Amino acid sequence: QGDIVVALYPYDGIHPDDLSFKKGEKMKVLEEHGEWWKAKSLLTKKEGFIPSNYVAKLNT
Repeated sequence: QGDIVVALYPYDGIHPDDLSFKKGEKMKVLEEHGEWWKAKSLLTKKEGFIPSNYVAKLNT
């Protein structure tokens, strides 16, 4: 269905598919792969891979 998560910690695309997100930023996951999923930035609509320990549901 697609879950919405908010960047809890800034991420600078260090990988080829890792999507970069900045704390306070919101992201949506289009697919879950266990501990890793691919989300997209509502700001630049960019999509990449995000860890399940840097982003979460809501926050501030």
